[PDB]
Amino acid sequence: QFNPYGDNGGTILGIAGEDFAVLAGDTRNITDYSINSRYEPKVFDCGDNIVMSANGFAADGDALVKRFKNSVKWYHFDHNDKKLSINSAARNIQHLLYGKRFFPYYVHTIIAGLDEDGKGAVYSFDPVGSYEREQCRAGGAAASLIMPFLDNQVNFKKPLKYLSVEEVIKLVRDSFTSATERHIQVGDGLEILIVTKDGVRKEFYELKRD
Amino acid sequence: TQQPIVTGTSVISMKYDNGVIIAADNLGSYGSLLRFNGVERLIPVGDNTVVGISGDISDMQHIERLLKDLVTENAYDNPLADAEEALEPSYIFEYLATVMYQRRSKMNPLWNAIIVAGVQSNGDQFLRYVNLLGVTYSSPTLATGFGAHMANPLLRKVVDRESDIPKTTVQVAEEAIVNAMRVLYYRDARSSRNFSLAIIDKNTGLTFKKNLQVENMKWDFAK
Amino acid sequence: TQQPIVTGTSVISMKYDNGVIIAADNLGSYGSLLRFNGVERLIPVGDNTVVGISGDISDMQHIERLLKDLVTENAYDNPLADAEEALEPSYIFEYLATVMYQRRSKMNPLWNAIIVAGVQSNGDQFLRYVNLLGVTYSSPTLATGFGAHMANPLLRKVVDRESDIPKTTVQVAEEAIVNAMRVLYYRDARSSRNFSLAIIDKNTGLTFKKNLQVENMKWDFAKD
Amino acid sequence: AGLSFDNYQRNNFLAENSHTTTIVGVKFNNGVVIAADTRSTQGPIVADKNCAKLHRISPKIWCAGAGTAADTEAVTQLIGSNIELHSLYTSREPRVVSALQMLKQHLFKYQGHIGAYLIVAGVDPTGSHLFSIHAHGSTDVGYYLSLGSGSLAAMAVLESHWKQDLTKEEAIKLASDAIQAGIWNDLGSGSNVDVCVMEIGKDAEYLRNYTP
Amino acid sequence: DIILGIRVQDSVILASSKAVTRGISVLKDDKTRQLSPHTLMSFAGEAGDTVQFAEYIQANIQLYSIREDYELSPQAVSSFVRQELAKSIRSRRPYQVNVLIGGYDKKKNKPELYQIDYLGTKVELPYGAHGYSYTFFLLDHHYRPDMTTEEGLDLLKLCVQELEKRMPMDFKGVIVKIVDKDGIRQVDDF
Amino acid sequence: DIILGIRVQDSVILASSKAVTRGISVLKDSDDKTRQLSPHTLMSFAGEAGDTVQFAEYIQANIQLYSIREDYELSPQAVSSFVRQELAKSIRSRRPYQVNVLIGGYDKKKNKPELYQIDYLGTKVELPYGAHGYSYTFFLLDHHYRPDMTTEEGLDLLKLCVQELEKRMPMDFKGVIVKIVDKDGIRQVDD
Amino acid sequence: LKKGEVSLGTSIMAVTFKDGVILGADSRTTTGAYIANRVTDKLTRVHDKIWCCRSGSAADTQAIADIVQYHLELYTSQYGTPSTETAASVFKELCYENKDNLTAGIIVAGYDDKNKGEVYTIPLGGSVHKLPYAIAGSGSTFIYGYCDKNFRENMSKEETVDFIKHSLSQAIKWDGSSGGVIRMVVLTAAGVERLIFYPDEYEQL
Amino acid sequence: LKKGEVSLGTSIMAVTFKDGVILGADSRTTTGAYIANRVTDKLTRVHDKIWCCRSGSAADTQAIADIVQYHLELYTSQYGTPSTETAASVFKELCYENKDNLTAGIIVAGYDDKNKGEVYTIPLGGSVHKLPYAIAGSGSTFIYGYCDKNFRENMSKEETVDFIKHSLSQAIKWDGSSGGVIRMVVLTAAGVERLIFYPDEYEQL
Amino acid sequence: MNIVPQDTFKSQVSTDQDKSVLSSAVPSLPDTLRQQEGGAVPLSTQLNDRHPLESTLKNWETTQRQRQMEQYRQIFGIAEPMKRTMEMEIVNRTDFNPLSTNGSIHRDILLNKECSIDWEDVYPGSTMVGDDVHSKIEKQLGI
Amino acid sequence: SSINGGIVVAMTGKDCVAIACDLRLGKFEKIFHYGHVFLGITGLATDVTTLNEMFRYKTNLYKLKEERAIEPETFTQLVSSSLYERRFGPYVGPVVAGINSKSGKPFIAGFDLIGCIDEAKDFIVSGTASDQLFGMCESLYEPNLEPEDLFETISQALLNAADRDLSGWGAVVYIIKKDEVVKRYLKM
Repeated sequence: QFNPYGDNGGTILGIAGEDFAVLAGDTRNITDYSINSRYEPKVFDCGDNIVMSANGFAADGDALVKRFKNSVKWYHFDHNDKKLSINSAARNIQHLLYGKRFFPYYVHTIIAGLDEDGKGAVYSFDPVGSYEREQCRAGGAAASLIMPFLDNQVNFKKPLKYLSVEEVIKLVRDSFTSATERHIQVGDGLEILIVTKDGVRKEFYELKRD
Repeated sequence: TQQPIVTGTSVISMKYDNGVIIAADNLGSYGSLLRFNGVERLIPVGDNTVVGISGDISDMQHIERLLKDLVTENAYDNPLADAEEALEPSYIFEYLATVMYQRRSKMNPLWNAIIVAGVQSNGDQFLRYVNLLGVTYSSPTLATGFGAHMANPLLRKVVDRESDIPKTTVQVAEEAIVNAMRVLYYRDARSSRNFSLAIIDKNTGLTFKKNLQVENMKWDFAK
Repeated sequence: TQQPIVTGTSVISMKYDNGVIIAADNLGSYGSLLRFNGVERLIPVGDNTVVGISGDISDMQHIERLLKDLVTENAYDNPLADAEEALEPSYIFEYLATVMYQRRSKMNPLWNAIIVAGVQSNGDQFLRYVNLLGVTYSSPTLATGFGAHMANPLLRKVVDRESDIPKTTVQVAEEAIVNAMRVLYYRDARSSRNFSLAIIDKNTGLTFKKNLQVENMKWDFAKD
Repeated sequence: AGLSFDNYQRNNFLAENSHTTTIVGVKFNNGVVIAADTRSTQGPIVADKNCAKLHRISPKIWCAGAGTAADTEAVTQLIGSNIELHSLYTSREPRVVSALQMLKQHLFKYQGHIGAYLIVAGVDPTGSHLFSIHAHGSTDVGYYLSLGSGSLAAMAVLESHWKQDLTKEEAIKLASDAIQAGIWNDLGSGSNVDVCVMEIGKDAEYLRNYTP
Repeated sequence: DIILGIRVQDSVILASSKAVTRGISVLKDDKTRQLSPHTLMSFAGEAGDTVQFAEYIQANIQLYSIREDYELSPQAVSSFVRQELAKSIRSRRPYQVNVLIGGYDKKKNKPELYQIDYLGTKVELPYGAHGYSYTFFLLDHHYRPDMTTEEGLDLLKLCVQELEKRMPMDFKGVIVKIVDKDGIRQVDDF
Repeated sequence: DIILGIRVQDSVILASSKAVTRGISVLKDSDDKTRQLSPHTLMSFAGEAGDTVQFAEYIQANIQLYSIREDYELSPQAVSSFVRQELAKSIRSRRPYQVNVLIGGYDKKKNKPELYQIDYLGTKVELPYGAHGYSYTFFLLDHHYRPDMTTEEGLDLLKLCVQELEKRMPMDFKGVIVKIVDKDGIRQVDD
Repeated sequence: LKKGEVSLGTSIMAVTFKDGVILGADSRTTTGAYIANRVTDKLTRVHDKIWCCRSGSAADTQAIADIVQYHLELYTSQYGTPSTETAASVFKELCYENKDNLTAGIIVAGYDDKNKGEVYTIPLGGSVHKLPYAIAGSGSTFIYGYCDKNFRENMSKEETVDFIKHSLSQAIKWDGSSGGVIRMVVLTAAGVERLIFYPDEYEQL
Repeated sequence: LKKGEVSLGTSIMAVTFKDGVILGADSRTTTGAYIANRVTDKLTRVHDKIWCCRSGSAADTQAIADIVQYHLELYTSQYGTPSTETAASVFKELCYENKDNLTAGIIVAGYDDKNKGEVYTIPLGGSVHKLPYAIAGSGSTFIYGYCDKNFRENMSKEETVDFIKHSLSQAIKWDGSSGGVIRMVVLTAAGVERLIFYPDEYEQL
Repeated sequence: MNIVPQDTFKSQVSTDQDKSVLSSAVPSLPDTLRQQEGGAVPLSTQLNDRHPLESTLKNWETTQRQRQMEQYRQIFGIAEPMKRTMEMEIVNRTDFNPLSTNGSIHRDILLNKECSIDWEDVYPGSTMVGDDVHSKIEKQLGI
Repeated sequence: SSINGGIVVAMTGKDCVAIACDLRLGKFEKIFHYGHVFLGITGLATDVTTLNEMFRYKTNLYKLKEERAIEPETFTQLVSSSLYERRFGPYVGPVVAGINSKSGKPFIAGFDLIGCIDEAKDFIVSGTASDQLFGMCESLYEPNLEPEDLFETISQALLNAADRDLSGWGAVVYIIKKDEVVKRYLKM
């Protein structure tokens, strides 16, 4: 019996601010105990100030991102180049994921952007389609090493609402450095995309594997 | 299919300051039997693309047929096929990755590992890897099979990161590739002594070398 | 052993009015490969007894060692062990059958089929067969393996009942056995052209022939 | 007496009811060098970032193991005790061949149920020796050997830069480079490098964290 | 097959089923062994091994009492039972067995109750039950450390009434024994 | 899921237990294991959840369509034969599912009651009495059955059978819905 | 390979010489340890000077050979005599497109006025290879080294006949499923020639 | 064989010639597809002029060889130099008495004044065959016909060396479990001689 | 000439197969109280579900010594194995220390284990019945 | 009565150690002491009791013969040997903590089921999950803490582990110094 699935590791993290969103991921693609690539981005700018990242089976994530981008292009064609909201994108991704209910994608999905009011918004998707809006979400085989760090160094009830973008970037960098120290899979780089009303900004940091 | 029957072993590729270099040995093994000698596993597509395929030989020939069909259809009906309307390596890799993923989703995959190497029109090097599951990735050095475990560290010692690409001349990359092929012939049972090499350079074009043999063998440390 | 590795093909034997005739080919096959071409599967034990063993080669050599030890021990401390103490085929077959049954009861059997042929002291023909399970039986004609399905029909047309034994001469029986060996060579992948024959007679006493090849083969009709 | 088989049936009953590294050795013209990585992982998690994987059988006979850690440590300690007793009995410097024989016979006694794959290097009055030992009782002799999950990269490095006549410094550098390649290119290898150099007529030199 | 035990402030009450074996109907206690004049043992589980183990334990304890001319404490009895049970399965497949030991320590003048499972895990409990798949709801909601013997008997009667509400006619009844300072008695009315 | 049917000289009595689901507590007063095929033909079913109700509703729809189209009522024999054919057709190209059907009617043309039982393979048998579910009660029916029994005697026998079934059941056996089919049609007994 | 079928365990050879090609085979068909047919013509003809030998499953190979002969008849009606490359391509396509349902391997020998005799091999899986000579079958594994030590380019007809005879005799000797007589077809400019060699001739080599 | 146990996929050839015996082998140890050791000494010395090569389980063959060497030392302490027949008998007894738990096969090449050099083969199962020459291992299957065609009795030393070199070169060429250098031991009356040949030598034959 | 122990299984079983723990009331049945094995260990359980290495370990050194004796008999004669066995029996019979289970020095010297350590030496190996000096005396002298 | 499984955490502070174990509330503790050495065992309850009894036996004999209390390193080696004795019938996760009576240095170590020693300079976590608690300990750990700071850190880690999966959850914490050992209970 041919096995159509696989695993490529990787860790992603999405945080929602008061007027911005952050989506970061480690840029290392690895097979079982071997490094395929030391720089392979997993977070993409999927159109109208929306960042998307599917972690797990790389081929499934690439296919899902490609399908979503084509759907966004046809959405712009159909409705006078109307801007696609984050909740509509979330429902589109839910339908895309559930369309393969009996042959599921082996990915966990996180998207980030700004809602209608202007606050940061992060949506999390299980492989079959179920989604919900969260303030912070960590996916991959480092979440148990990243979430307690964030809970210790910040409160979601220093409240998260008063944080600036630089403080969030610093917290993400520190958590990923700690995970890199503790976890073998995590390392070799960290790419962060910040979504604000001005657009999407990209930053890169080198982790402890070169 | 369910498993390869006649199989190739490894393809190794590296980036240097002006282009890319790829190499693969000429052998088709029938299980533990080294059956066919003289199997070309590097396919030159266009004047600037080289595709290296490792794995099932029948699927490799099928992919060769697909590449030839693509090249023939490109000239239909472009009168500038040799001109700026040629096939970029990105187009070929996108088509091949789409085919591999579609066949994987159909439960009838092509048991191959494919490395596409070349130089774009603007002069940017292109080097990508795809497999039977449709997993695609890029790196300054790429390899398949036992090359991914033995030749990869040797190549990464030369081109460690993206900043080291402009510092690597073609001579250094070619020497490293030859040494990696020698190591593979040393420590791979299904490997072969004869191999082919391809250099794609934005100035000198495509250089294809055949009937290259592993030399400088060290066996005297026995008795 | 658990399973045989190097094996023999078949041994065929029959009775004629003055004795018995036995035959077996010379081949040791390693799976589907015809590896050894010098294996002898007919062992002359004593004066007028022949044992044919088909199956695992290592167990066959073990049985040959047992037979040699039996011959040496029978003549041990007995200067007159040549006329009245000579081993009869019945005793040898009884010993072999007991060994096979005891090893079967031990869950460590010998992967062989054994045929014992000879002439008794009173001139009576002896011909019996035993297998790895220890089951033994006797008949005017005997065969093992594929010979039990092809050679047996050919031999029973000559000796079908006990009353047919006095009517069967040595030449007829030898010709029938040679024809059976040729037929086996025709329709057996594991068979060999070379074979060995042994005639045990109550007048001459013994005649062992080696390096016998299947002759008079008809392949001309393949031209069409 | 000896290793116990008690509660084997109980363990099987519980199981049926749902109740549940890079090493190199390089031989140079007047001795042998053995090097290893220094990372201990309990799966994905890095348990220790500086662990000593170079164990000593005799003052001038060292080894490094893989497989089952407890089995490797226990077998190394038992063979060390036997070697020390043999040397005291004979009043002679222990030989690597004696340790090889003891290890081979002990591993063959248990028919592969004791999982310990070893690289054993040493220097005795007869010369310098380097052996690889399998868990089933089979031993092999070589000039350069590799072991562990990163053994392929290490073997590639060793094949690239090995010669018959190597000095001490060249051998140390080659072993360090092989361990470094294993560290960088393999997920199970990391941290520092431990080296042990043994010459003829000189004390063994043990360098922990040779390259940090 | 259900065995129950309630430790009231000055007594131990042990309850067990009457008799059932295979599909054979019998009229007819064979699940309680008197280890000591102030220590009782109730065993449930597989038929054939549990009785042998209980008889072995009783013989050993009687031998100790004869040798020393003294009564062993319930804690020591429980420890010995646990050790013997762990030893019995050290070289064979484990068998289903559950043991409730109820005693009255005369030196401290205190009732004690212990439960040992099939792997030999001794636990000291105020109340215990086995064979019921629950019944701990009544044993937890209406239990007090200072309950008298009458209150414990009433609670046991409530538990028995609960048992005789979802079981067929095969449920013959419950045999009840009480261990206290005066020794071991058998309760007939309740 | 236990269903019983007793045929007496002048009527047919069908009894069905309350349907329950594993791990779900439901309180209702309805008969979801019985469909009225026609004013003088009743059907009771017991088997796997989902498939059985779909099959029963399909049969009821077909029979109602026939009654509307022809302005006439099918005989119990024709109804039973149609049910048997449809049940055999249902498992023609799929794994068979557990289902047992008791059909009770009063033929007006023959002026007599009739009762049929069909199992999961599609075996239709005409019976004087029948039961399905627990596998005890056939001996009680055999010793206390007469072809000329009245409705009251059949009801007494059904009460005895219900009591016997309740005694063995671990007191989780709720009430039994009882219906009578006779010349006046189909009625439900609240006793 | 479906259970209970017939396997074409044989010794197949095809050698290209100065004046054309020669295709040789044995004549044994076995079902386990029993020789089902000791006189078998394994030199299947698909065109006047294009022949083939089959291995794998007998039924699948026969169906493929029939379809290839049909295809070549259509081609000959349309364009004339096909080349060996076209027949090899049709064989390869038929074997490759049905490799998940049919197990088949072919050795194709041919001759034409332009290429002057060619040998192609399609092993299991569907790949195609053009070689100066080819060997196949269960009994081929025993003559590999021999075939690598006695083959010369542009041999005469007699030298090729002797080479094929010796190699097939060794394969018959060492393989249990190879035996009987040796059948050879010589394809040259003159025409098609049939040769048969009996055991008493090649066993004395 | 047991799970995870090393197997000896070698190429062994022992040939008897006019002045004694020659035993040759390759030097590759594999782990399925990865070459664990490029250079190995597969020629095991049991007595001063009695050598052997092993196949099957490595551990079992090593234990058997050690026990046989100990037995021959004990025999030599009493009756002097043993014979090849005695060593073959000890090997056969050890292999046959333990065939239910150990997988081992031996090729023994010896020399003595009485017998003037002999070859014995003990395949899996524990049966001893005395042959003029013997071949074993994974690659040996590819040179059966070649060795059969090119063997003569009472050859000279150089002729036997060339025969073994050619046959082992072909076996290495066609087998993936056979390695670079060829090691040969010549046992004659003069003494024991060791020869080694490199790939650049025999690949050009 | 064995290497791995062979014929370690039992051909037959009986209730009185161990004569040392026979019940005095019924001499044809074992005494469960004096066995001190937990009281729920039938002999049948000792015939199934055993580790496939326990028999090899418990009979390894004996098999090696028997092979050595066989080699001596084949090469040296009967006198050498006879003398070795005689010395071993004399050493074993004249040592009786009920308070210890460690082997004597002379036994280790004869077995050539003066400077050899195995897991048997490192791990040599309450009850109300049968753990006193008198039981060992009765076992030793056959009383 | 299910008591199988639990969590034991060991940490080293400036000149002290802290060893804490989970409870179940609704008399069975998983931490034992043999002088100035503490052992916490997680896993099968019967194996925990057996190891406790065996180690009490061996430590009593060691004290009687050596005429001194056993050091944490020697006890670690003893536990490793005892675990390896049952190689084919292995029992659990043991954790050893203590302070050497002579050198004064803190010592913590952990064991697998066949006695493989892992000596950690920072902390040891033993348990079934060992993922959320491990992350919380990694985030909350700081080297060279005072006994009060170390107690606060370990108590916070246990409370955080308890919060993320009860009614009857408790914990026992030992703060061990060279001359004083403090035992405290946490009721969440």
